[PDB]
Amino acid sequence: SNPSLVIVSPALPGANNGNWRTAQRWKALLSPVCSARVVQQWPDADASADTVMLALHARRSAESIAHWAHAHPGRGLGVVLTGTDLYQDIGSDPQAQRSLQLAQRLVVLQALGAEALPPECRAKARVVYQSTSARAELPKSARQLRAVMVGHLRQVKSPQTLFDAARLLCGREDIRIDHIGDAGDAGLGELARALASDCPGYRWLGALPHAQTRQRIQRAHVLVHTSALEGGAHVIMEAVRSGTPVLASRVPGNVGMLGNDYAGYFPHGDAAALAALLEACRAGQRAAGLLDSLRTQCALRAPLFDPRAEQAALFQLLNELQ
Ligand SMILES: CC(=O)N[C@H]1[C@@H](OP(=O)(O)OP(=O)(O)OC[C@H]2O[C@@H](n3ccc(=O)[nH]c3=O)[C@H](O)[C@@H]2O)O[C@H](CO)[C@@H](O)[C@@H]1O
Repeated sequence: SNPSLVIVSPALPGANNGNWRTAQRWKALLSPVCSARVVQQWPDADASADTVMLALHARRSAESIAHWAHAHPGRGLGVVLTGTDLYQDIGSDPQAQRSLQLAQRLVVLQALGAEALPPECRAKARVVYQSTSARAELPKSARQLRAVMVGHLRQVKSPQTLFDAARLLCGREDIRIDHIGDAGDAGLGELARALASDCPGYRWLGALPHAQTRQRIQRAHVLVHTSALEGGAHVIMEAVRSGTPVLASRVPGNVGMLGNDYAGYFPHGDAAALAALLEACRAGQRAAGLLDSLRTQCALRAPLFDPRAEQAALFQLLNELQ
C-alpha cells in the first residue's frame, strides 16, 4: 500500500509561522500519494504504522530524528533544513550534526542551501523550493511609497536594519513602512513602539492573521526583508507571487529565492543602503523606475513557487525515502 508519512514540525499546532505552514502545506501536497500526519515529536501512540519521516529543523527535532534513526536504521529519514539549523547550528551543535549524519535525505529550501552543508552531506541533499498561491498584481498609486516587512520579531530577522532605515527616513512623509509580526525576543517590540512614536511613517502592527498579511503584502509597493539568514522565506514567495517586488539583505537564503542577478539587494545590516533603495523606489514612481525593474525580475522567479512544482519535488523525495 501507500507510505505512512510522519512530518515532524517543532511549531505549535495552528501557529502562524513558516515551520507550521511548511508542515501543513507538505501534508496537503503529499496527501494524494500517502497517508500523511503532522506531529511535534516522535514516537507517539500511532508511531508503529509510520514508514517515512520528514523532520523539520536538524536541532529542534534532533530528539525525534534520533528516535527514528534508532527505530529504522538507514531507512525512511528526511531532515529538512528550515534555516537557523543550516546557517547557525550545524556549525558547532552536536545534535544538529548527528541529525545531518543520520538522514537518508537532506532537504534545503533553495538552490544555494547545499553550499552551507558539509561536502560529505551534498550527495544526499535535495532542493525543494516552497510554494504559495498567486494573487493578482494590483495597480498602485504613485502619490506615496508604502513598504511592508513581515516577520515575528527575533534577532535572525535583523529588524534593527528596518528600524534604522525608518529612522533615516523619519522626515519623509512620502514613504510609509508597515511592520507585521509579534513581539517575541526581548525588547524588539519596545524598539518598534518607540520608533513608531517618533517616526509616524513607521507603523508596527503586531502579529496579524495570514489572510490579512497576504492582503497587506499584495497592496504594498515593495516588501523589505532584512534577515541575517533564512532557509527560504515564505514572505519573499508571498510578495513575488502577488507581483510585489522585494528589497532583501544579500544573504544566501534570500539570494536563493530572488536570484544571483537580482537588482534589489542591500548588504546585510546596511540601513543606509536599504534607505537609499527605498528613496530610489520612491523617485521612480513612463517606465525605467526601480520598482518596475524589480517587478520584471520577480516575475521571472514567480514560477519557482508553483505548488505543482513543489508537489513534483516532494513526490520524488518520498519515492527515494521508501
Ligand atoms: C529565519 C528562517 O530561516 N526562517 C525560516 C522559517 O520561517 P519563519 O517563520 O522565520 O519565516 P517565513 O517568512 O518563512 O514564515 C512566516 C509566515 O508567517 C506569516 N506571518 C508572519 C507573521 C505575521 O504576523 N503574520 C503572518 O501571516 C507569513 O505570511 C509567512 O507565511 O521556517 C521556514 C520553513 O519552515 C523557512 O521558510 C524560513 O526561511
